[PDB]
Amino acid sequence: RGWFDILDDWLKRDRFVFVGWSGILLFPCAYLALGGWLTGTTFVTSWYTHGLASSYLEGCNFLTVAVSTPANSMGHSLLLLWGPEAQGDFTRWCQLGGLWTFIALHGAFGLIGFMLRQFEIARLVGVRPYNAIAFSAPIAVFVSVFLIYPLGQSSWFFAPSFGVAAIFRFLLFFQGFHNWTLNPFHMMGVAGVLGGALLCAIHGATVENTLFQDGEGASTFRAFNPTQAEETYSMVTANRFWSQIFGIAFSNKRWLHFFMLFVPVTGLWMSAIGVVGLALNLRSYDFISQEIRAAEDPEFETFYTKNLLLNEGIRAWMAPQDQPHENFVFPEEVLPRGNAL
Amino acid sequence: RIPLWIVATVAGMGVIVIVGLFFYGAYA
Amino acid sequence: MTILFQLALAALVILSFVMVIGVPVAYASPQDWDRSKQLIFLGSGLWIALVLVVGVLNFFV
Amino acid sequence: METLKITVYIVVTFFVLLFVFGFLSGDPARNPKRK
Amino acid sequence: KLPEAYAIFDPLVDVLPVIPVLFLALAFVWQAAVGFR
Amino acid sequence: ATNRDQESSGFAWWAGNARLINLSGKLLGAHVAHAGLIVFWAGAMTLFELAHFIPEKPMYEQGLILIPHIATLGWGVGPGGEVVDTFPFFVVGVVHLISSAVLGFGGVYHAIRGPETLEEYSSFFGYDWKDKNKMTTILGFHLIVLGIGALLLVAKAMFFGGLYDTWAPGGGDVRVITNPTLDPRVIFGYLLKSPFGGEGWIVSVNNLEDVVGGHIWIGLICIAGGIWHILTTPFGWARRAFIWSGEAYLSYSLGALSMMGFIATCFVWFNNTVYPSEFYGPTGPEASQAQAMTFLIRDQKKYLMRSPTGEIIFGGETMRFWDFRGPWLEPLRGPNGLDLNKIKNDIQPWQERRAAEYMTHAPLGSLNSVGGVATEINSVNFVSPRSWLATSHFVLAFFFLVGHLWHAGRARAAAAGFEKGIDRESEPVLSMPSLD
Amino acid sequence: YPIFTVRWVAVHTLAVPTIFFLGAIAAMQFIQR
Amino acid sequence: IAQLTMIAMIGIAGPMIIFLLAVRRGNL
Amino acid sequence: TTGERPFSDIITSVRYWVIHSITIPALFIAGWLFVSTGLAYDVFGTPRPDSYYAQEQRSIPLVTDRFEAKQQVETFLEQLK
Amino acid sequence: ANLWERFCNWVTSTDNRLYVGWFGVIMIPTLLAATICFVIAFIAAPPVDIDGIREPVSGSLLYGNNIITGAVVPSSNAIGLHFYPIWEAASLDEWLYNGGPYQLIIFHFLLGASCYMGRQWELSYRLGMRPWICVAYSAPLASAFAVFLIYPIGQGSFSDGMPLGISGTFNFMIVFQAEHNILMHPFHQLGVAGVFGGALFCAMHGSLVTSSLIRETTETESANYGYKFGQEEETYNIVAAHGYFGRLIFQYASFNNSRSLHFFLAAWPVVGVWFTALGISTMAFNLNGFNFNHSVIDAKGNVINTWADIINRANLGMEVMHER
Ligand code: CLA
Ligand code: CLA
Ligand code: CLA
Ligand code: CLA
Ligand SMILES: CCCCCCCCCCCCCCCC(=O)OC[C@H](COP(=O)(O)OC[C@@H](O)CO)OC(=O)CCCCCCCCCCCCCCC
Ligand SMILES: CC1=C(/C=C/C(C)=C/C=C/C(C)=C/C=C/C=C(C)/C=C/C=C(C)/C=C/C2=C(C)CCCC2(C)C)C(C)(C)CCC1
Ligand SMILES: CC1=C(/C=C/C(C)=C/C=C/C(C)=C/C=C/C=C(C)/C=C/C=C(C)/C=C/C2=C(C)CCCC2(C)C)C(C)(C)CCC1
Ligand SMILES: CC1=C(/C=C/C(C)=C/C=C/C(C)=C/C=C/C=C(C)/C=C/C=C(C)/C=C/C2=C(C)CCCC2(C)C)C(C)(C)CCC1
Ligand SMILES: CC1=C(/C=C/C(C)=C/C=C/C(C)=C/C=C/C=C(C)/C=C/C=C(C)/C=C/C2=C(C)CCCC2(C)C)C(C)(C)CCC1
Ligand SMILES: CCCCCCCCCCCCO[C@@H]1O[C@H](CO)[C@@H](O[C@H]2O[C@H](CO)[C@@H](O)[C@H](O)[C@H]2O)[C@H](O)[C@H]1O
Ligand SMILES: [Cl-]
Ligand SMILES: [Fe+2]
Repeated sequence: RGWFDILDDWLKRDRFVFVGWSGILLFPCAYLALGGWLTGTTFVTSWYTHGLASSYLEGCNFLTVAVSTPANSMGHSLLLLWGPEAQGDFTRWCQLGGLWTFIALHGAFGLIGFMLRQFEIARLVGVRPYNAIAFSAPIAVFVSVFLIYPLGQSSWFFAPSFGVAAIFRFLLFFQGFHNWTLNPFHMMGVAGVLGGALLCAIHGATVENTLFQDGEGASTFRAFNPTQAEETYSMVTANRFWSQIFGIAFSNKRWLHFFMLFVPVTGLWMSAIGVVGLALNLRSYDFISQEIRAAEDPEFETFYTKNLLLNEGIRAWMAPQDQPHENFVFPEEVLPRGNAL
Repeated sequence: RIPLWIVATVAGMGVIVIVGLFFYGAYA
Repeated sequence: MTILFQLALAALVILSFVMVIGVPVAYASPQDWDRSKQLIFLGSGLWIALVLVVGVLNFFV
Repeated sequence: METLKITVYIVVTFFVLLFVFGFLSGDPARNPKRK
Repeated sequence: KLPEAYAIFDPLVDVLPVIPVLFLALAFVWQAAVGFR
Repeated sequence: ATNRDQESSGFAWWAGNARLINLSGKLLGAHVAHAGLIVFWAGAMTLFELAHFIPEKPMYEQGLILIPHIATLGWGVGPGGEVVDTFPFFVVGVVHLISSAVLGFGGVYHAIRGPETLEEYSSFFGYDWKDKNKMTTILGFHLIVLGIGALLLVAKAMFFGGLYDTWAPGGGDVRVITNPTLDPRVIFGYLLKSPFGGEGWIVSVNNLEDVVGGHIWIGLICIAGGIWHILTTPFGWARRAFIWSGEAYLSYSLGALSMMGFIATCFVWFNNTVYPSEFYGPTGPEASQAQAMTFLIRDQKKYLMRSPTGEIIFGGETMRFWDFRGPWLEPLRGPNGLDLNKIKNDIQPWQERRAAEYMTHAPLGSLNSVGGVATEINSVNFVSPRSWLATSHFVLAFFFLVGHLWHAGRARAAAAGFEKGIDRESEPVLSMPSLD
Repeated sequence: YPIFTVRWVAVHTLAVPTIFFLGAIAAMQFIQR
Repeated sequence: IAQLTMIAMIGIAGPMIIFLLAVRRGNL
Repeated sequence: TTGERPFSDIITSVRYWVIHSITIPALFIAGWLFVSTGLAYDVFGTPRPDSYYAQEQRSIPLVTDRFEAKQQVETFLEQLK
Repeated sequence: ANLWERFCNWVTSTDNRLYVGWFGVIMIPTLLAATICFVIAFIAAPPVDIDGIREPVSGSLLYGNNIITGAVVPSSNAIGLHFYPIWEAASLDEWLYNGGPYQLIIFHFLLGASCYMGRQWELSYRLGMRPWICVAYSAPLASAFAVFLIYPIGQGSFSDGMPLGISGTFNFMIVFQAEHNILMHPFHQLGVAGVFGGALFCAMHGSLVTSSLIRETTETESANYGYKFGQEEETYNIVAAHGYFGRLIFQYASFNNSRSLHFFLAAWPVVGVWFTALGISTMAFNLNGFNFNHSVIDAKGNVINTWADIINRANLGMEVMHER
């Protein structure tokens, strides 16, 4: 029927793991991203890029292994294996941080492939593609944080390193240098994530506690049939309960589930916008009125000014080791201390 | 054939001893 | 008396292992229950006597 | 200060007694299915 | 330390407190034998 | 067998113990086997702790929580908490292990082989959850047993060697209490005290005379209440106030145990009398005050303040810990606070040694047992036993509050008959008028 | 029932390097440090 | 090694009770 | 469902065990020999525990140039040698 | 009948617009008091000497704060854990100066929120519902207890409680990381897994239900009008959603049971938040997160830093600046 049609029928054949046309992009890229992370955290050091041990081979544990970012002198180089930095040598490629760019690029294209997989499966199954719409928010977060943020900064060095404690360092770095908690876009992100967790818990508990008695057993899970046409829980009772407890309640189930879609997706998109702002150092670091007031009044002290002092401490005490390329030598007398404020 | 509970118990004990080996290496 | 107490304590450990394996097995096997009950009574008496013997030999060792 | 303390003690005692005696006033009977 | 005459059973004591935890695991093992009915 | 699958019982495997609700013999077997598990942990943990116990070193530097409990009872210890013989610790562990073997035998017998229901065999042991009189009779028997246990602690303190008194002059010693506090005003004034700072409720008990007298009162009250519940039936307000079912009684016990767990973590964190700092280590306030006093000794050869109520206290951040009372600090405390010249020329070497040792062992550590501040190297392996006991019992108390909420709600719903869900033909909200 | 399926490929591309890596990490646990 | 072997023996005590009751069929 | 043999039937099959009682130890031995013989250090460039610092210096060997980073790493490795 | 009969029937009435109940007769006055005191303190409270060394911290809007930087400052370090009502101070000025409003607000709020949980149970009982929504609510309530009560009790002062403000909350977070290394605590990692997974599963469940809505409307009409309140038929095809999600990962990773799925949705963030609240309480008793400082040493004895050492450097930087 044509090689394209026969290949298309093979790719969308029902099996244990769906392949599809998107699988050609997804499975290699996702497999290489995961395998590169496991290989880097198992074997590959960060000694020449960060001056850090970050592999199981060096003695780190699961919390402290990472595939670290390339050195700051690499700039925003793609760091291809055949590129001018590694020149085909796999060992120098690993030593220079090429595994980080490997994982980041293959992970980006794997995320693209997974979203295309969502679209393809929604097309063949026959459902609306709202799962892909919702997955646009993790993609926005990944693109803003792992790609746009280092591209706005000096190099790939200041992107997050793929590891647990390295991500914790990234959090503390953003607090100390960007005052990222003070950013309203991050605030909307936090509201979206915590509201999504609240909505998950509250909707699950509400459904589980407004169930219809559809079976004789005391374990209600077997009282549900997937092919049943009736609702398994009482929306009227749930609406009455939440109207009398909280004042307001959902009355439209479709609006409820769209709202569950809407809240964390919008939160993640807002946080991605804020991260783009931080990529250009367009931070919400300070309030100018409070800076002027604190300059003109030594006795003025708020929690915001204390947070600024804590950020100064973070910056000065972590910068020489977190940024070894700058050769920061801070003598003891210039380090901020509370006993000198 | 081998009963499924035998396989499940053997896999659980193997994963428990690999976790214990990793924690022993961590404390060492 | 030292090696005697050590042997009695090792015998207590072995008999406790035997009872731990066997008593739920005998309790959950209805077919062979009569000889099982006789062995359980004998083992319980032996276990109590071995505990007392280990205690007094501990006071002697 | 003492008048405010006595007022707060009276208010708290009143509300706590309302709670306690309300839950003693046949609370399991106030359900839609049984009793 | 333990009394010296008990020292030869010192490794056994080293594993004694972990035994109740295994009891919890044993329950699941028992359920695995009966198909979680 | 009967009630051992979902179709007959209605409960899945993950709720399989709920199949034991109306099977008195198997339920008794589960309870006795579980009690055997508890006694087994006590014996095995005592033997494990003794097998790695250096009697010359303090107990709190070796991660022990059960040997301090026996040591507080005045067993195997001398003046200053020194270990004079480790044999009673071994006796406690061995007797617990053997008794756990006996209890495990009984639990396995009643769970597997014994009668499934106790009702037909014995009217005395056969019980129905709805039978209020039988429930109160069993409660009375257990109250009598608990009163006997409290009186056993009293007898140990008064007749069988006494208890370790950390407040004994010279640095604490095993002492036989001869004059317990029988006065109800002190005993129930401990009950009526505020739970906040400077008052501390029953956690602020600071002498063994009060402890022994309160235990005399508790034992007598428990025995009297046990007799009262054997002889009487629940009154009408009690019958109309409670749900009378096995899950309901379980939920009441869960709420009580959650409250007791919170009281226990507060006791082990703040009290240094029934949890002596010789065995359990200093409390957090104790360590901070010891640091202030030792640095005062260092700087004198300035830590003084005035407090909100007008009293000489140590200065600095440790101003928050000015309500601390310890046996090494009380000789240096005058009627207006810390007597400074009495610090200068009445310090004793044992108090200074205690203060320095308690400086070095503040209740501060990590999950991988690294001592000191969270920003310091892993040179010292120390987490205080008070921290372990307080953290574990807060976790258990919170989860038992959650269990109390779960079982109390389920018991109310099951008694009212909608624990399995809303009846489709008799949904109550549909008959209710709309809110607007 | 065939053997060389897509499921076989996915399972084994995740399975073979997993055991290789686990042996590597155990041999790491016996490094003198 | 002695601790490991003791762990192994106590850990096979229970599952082999289950194994014996399953093979010699009884009321598990 | 989908035409593949069920996982339970596969893992309970004796033939599956007799294939997988040889291949899995072979891969485990391959990984153990990869680390224990020291091939992993050479393949991935991870320093050995005595190869972090040169014998004379205590400076961390950061690379500082984009197009000479390979030669810089090689220079560090020669100075430790 | 009796006045007590009429009052009991009104209190437990399901015909009230907002249910009161007995938990509500405690909840309404305490929460009203806490709310009124919070609004008044957030707008107009004078500066509070939180550290007890006469350097007060201004938290109210009238003293030079905005919405972000405004807070109700925790009570003074000189107060400690002492009960500090209004009548325990010599004057209202002294009560405000030592942070008494914080104690009033947090005590009333904790009482009111516990009674809110009880009220949730009570209304579920009066409506013939299953009773475990209050169990789900116990996780944020445990978190509030941990940061407002349990952490002050462990540290020995209500001055270490979380301030009632946005920037004060950030200050609480940073000082907590400095003193306890909460990021390396597995209970906080379980909490992060709980909230991240809760957001993920919320978006996932919403997108799968929205994806499989049954056609009941036109293109001009909003799809939400396809559902009637109280309709008996299901508004979405759960079989189609299960088929999609089974093809997205594999068939056995998908819930065919809606009750099991909704139990999982309830259980994951609730258990995670339980563990993070317990983490805050256990760090209140100074059982801190994993240290891992100097975990890699070379052959010659030189310390090889890891990412944990960078974290410890940052924590030390926060620690030296928050003290004195
Ligand atoms: C403290 C823990 C504990 C205890 C005491 C019990 C006790 C009990 N459970 Mg149970 N259970 C538990 C935890 C526990 N459970 C957990 C964690 C789960 C979840 C997996 C379950 C799930 C569960 C289900 C699903 C069911 C039970 C049932 C039962 C009862 C009958 C047991 C039976 O017939 O098994 C028979 C099993 C065997 C014969 C196998 C051997 C077991 C023996 C007793 C082990 C003894 C080992 C020990 C070392 C021997 C020492 C003896 C020595 C002192 C001489 C029994 C009273 C059943 C019930 O309700 O009955 C109506 C039932 O259907 N349980
Ligand atoms: C004295 C305490 C006590 C008692 C007697 C009971 C008794 C009961 N509970 Mg209950 N419960 C309790 C405390 C208690 N609970 C607490 C504290 C909580 C809060 C967490 C709960 C929460 C709870 C729920 C949510 C439910 C019950 C249910 C039940 C019934 C069936 C239980 C069953 O088969 O479990 C079988 C046991 C298991 C499946 C094992 C669970 C494993 C635990 C959760 C993890 C243990 C982790 C361990 C500490 C560390 C790791 C161990 C290591 C091996 C890895 C039974 C009447 C069920 C019910 O209502 O039935 C009517 C039910 O659905 N309970
Ligand atoms: C709470 C614990 C408890 C309870 C309520 C029961 C209850 C019962 N058991 Mg049982 N049992 C238990 C524990 C318990 N047992 C233990 C631990 C074991 C192991 C030794 C046994 C072994 C056992 C066997 C072998 C048999 C029973 C039988 C019976 C039934 C009749 C007993 C009778 O007529 O006694 C009448 C009263 C007496 C004989 C007086 C007993 C006096 C005791 C021994 C003194 C204890 C002093 C003190 C309180 C000890 C405290 C210990 C504590 C601190 C741990 C009855 C339902 C029988 C049965 O099921 O009948 C078909 C039966 O054959 N039990
Ligand atoms: C395990 C212990 C226990 C248990 C479960 C019971 C259970 C019971 N007892 Mg009881 N009792 C006990 C021990 C126990 N008793 C002892 C030791 C004594 C001797 C002093 C008595 C004396 C006794 C009498 C005289 C009566 C009962 C009654 C009752 C029944 C009604 C319970 C009720 O509504 O009280 C709920 C509690 C209250 C209504 C008290 C008011 C609540 C206040 C506000 C709580 C304040 C505490 C607060 C949380 C702070 C804690 C600290 C505080 C001390 C400051 C119930 C079956 C009654 C009954 O029906 O008799 C058959 C009855 O008249 N008991
Ligand atoms: C509906 C039943 C389950 C409900 C609860 C599910 C909750 C969620 C839990 C999820 C994990 C556990 C799964 C259930 C487990 C379960 O039900 O157990 C049983 C089930 C196997 O049962 P069967 O033997 O019937 O399955 C074989 C079928 O092919 C039938 O012939 O196990 C699995 O599916 C194995 C999982 C590992 C398979 C690894 C394959 C990896 C290949 C690569 C995959 C890539 C996909 C992503 C693409 C981007
Ligand atoms: C980079 C690169 C590459 C790639 C490679 C690959 C793709 C690899 C893979 C690899 C792999 C693929 C590996 C694996 C690994 C694995 C592991 C290492 C595992 C581990 C595990 C564990 C440890 C477990 C755990 C657990 C869980 C999670 C749960 C339960 C509990 C436990 C703990 C048991 C190539 C050559 C192409 C090119 C060049 C570059
Ligand atoms: C004192 C002592 C003793 C005793 C002991 C005892 C009492 C024991 C017991 C023991 C036991 C009683 C044990 C048990 C064990 C168990 C086990 C080892 C299990 C495990 C499990 C697992 C591994 C699981 C798995 C699974 C399943 C099946 C399902 C789900 C999934 C999973 C995977 C989780 C003797 C006599 C020796 C001697 C003297 C000393
Ligand atoms: C019902 C049931 C159950 C449970 C069970 C139980 C819980 C039991 C218990 C059990 C028990 C609770 C047991 C115990 C045992 C013990 C023993 C058997 C011991 C013995 C001892 C000995 C032999 C000693 C030795 C010695 C001494 C003299 C000292 C020195 C050291 C030594 C260790 C060498 C389950 C969950 C499975 C499930 C199903 C069914
Ligand atoms: C030994 C001791 C002592 C003593 C103590 C005492 C003397 C105790 C007693 C105690 C007591 C004598 C307690 C009591 C408690 C009680 C309670 C805890 C109650 C509860 C209640 C309830 C739970 C109720 C509920 C309700 C309501 C509210 C309403 C209606 C409904 C109902 C009924 C549910 C002292 C400290 C001196 C010293 C140290 C040691
Ligand atoms: C803080 C201190 C608290 C002290 C508490 C100790 C008191 C113990 C005994 C209290 C007795 C209360 O007893 C209870 O009272 C109420 C009100 O009078 C009685 O009367 C009630 O009857 C029915 C019962 O369904 C209710 O609908 C009705 O509202 C009410 O009139 C109950 O029939 C009686 O059970
Ligand atoms: Cl600060
Ligand atoms: Fe839903």
